[PDB]
Amino acid sequence: MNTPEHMTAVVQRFVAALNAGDLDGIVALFADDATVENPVGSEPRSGTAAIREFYANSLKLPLAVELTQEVRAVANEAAFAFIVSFEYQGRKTVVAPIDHFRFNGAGKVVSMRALFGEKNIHAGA
Amino acid sequence: MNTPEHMTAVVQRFVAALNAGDLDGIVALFADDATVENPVGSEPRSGTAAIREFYANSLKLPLAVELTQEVRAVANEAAFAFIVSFEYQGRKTVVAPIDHFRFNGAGKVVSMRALFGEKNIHAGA
Ligand SMILES: C[C@]12CCC(=O)C[C@@H]1CC[C@@H]1[C@@H]2CC[C@]2(C)C(=O)CC[C@@H]12
Ligand SMILES: C[C@]12CCC(=O)C[C@@H]1CC[C@@H]1[C@@H]2CC[C@]2(C)C(=O)CC[C@@H]12
Repeated sequence: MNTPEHMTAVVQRFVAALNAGDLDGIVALFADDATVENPVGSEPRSGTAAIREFYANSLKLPLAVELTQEVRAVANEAAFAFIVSFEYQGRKTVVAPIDHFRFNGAGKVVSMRALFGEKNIHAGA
Repeated sequence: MNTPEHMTAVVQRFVAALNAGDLDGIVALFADDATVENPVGSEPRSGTAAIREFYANSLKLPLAVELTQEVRAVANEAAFAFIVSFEYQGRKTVVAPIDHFRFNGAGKVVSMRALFGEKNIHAGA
């Protein structure tokens, strides 16, 4: 039974896993046949193997992930605003996406879509 | 093609029209066969008539709407975080949803979903 409380807690665990670089933890929130579309408009990754690979590469560089507003959750779906910060070669970048999660009856994430464009990628600091 | 500037402009136009109670201004942004699902999980409403009725009913109370973060836009889709404030049943209320728009080739919104739950509805008694 997908309660808003459960979906919201999952978003929190997702953000926490990214910050800790806990790959297994992240993957554990997704269903076996879950799909990840990053960014929106690209071919979705499908399956545990593909999802694990995506997050492995996405975590090569240490990330500071933070929820910037309250989580929106209703009818087996949740959306959240946040930022992802990292640095390379003394250059700071802050990406500000809006993620959309769809959950199944078992409470696992069956679909994730990260919506953000170049204007949401802020270089400099 | 849907440029990030166009999708962002439409979102801004949407928020402005709501603030001004400009019913025609709002409906003009939608395709004649567009769908509105507000809130997410409810029965989708489609077609100009249904969409106009939804907004007319919504506008029966003065609405104070404002974007709270940068608009996210990429691949014919946009998502934004905002607040809708109004006084109802003797209580100042602030609703904080995250909306998602899908655009067609003519730059019209063909699908919109407003994701917000009871925990995103803040009534001040
Ligand atoms: C691709 C991007 C955003 C673009 C970029 O420069 C790299 C960064 C890596 C981490 C990604 C993020 C998009 C949102 C993702 C997909 C999450 O929600 C968790 C990992 C996040
Ligand atoms: C239904 C609700 C939220 C709940 C309520 O009591 C009234 C208010 C009316 C305006 C609606 C808003 C939900 C989000 C909507 C649908 C928008 O994105 C523009 C009009 C907005």
